[PDB]
Amino acid sequence: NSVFDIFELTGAARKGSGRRLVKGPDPSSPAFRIEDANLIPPVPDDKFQDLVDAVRTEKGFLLLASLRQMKKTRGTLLALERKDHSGQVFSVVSNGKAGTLDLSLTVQGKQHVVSVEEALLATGQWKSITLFVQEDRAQLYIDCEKMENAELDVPIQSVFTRDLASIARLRIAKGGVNDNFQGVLQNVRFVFGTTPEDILRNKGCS
Repeated sequence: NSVFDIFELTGAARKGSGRRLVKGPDPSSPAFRIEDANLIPPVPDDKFQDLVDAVRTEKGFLLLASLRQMKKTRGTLLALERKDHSGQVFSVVSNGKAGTLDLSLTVQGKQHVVSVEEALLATGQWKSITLFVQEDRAQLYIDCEKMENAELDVPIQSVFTRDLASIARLRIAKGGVNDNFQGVLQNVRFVFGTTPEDILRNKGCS
């Protein structure tokens, strides 16, 4: 219940499906070059419910991800899309045009969007992020340094409702505009019962 690797949960490593297996900074884990995010299978409802339960309990989460994004592009890292295809209830977008990490939350009929500034992740090079969300607070760590904070207009658990798995599904690298992720992703994971400090220390940071 501590680690939820999204690519592993979707089964995005099966042979022939919306992505291409490549190498990443982590020599022991598979990396995925996005070819067509639309074709990447959604996280099964049962596994997504486990995630929802974890977020509910911790009143937030710790999201880790390594990315090599195309310059000047808006790329959705992940999103909670409504099963009825009317939109997304939540999304994390690496906005290479604004040089920000955008967090969108739709708490019924209302789309609130907040940008985490000074976060240019869209550089043809590999970057690692640690996003810590607790209540209505967001703290972003890029690599072993840089902390940029932002506050949401509503608490994170307000999105992660009890039976969210019944109306939405978790998609990786897929957007609502034409914000599909362009580039390579690796180790996109939700981690619980741990802190960012605790985790910056376990990657060699200081």
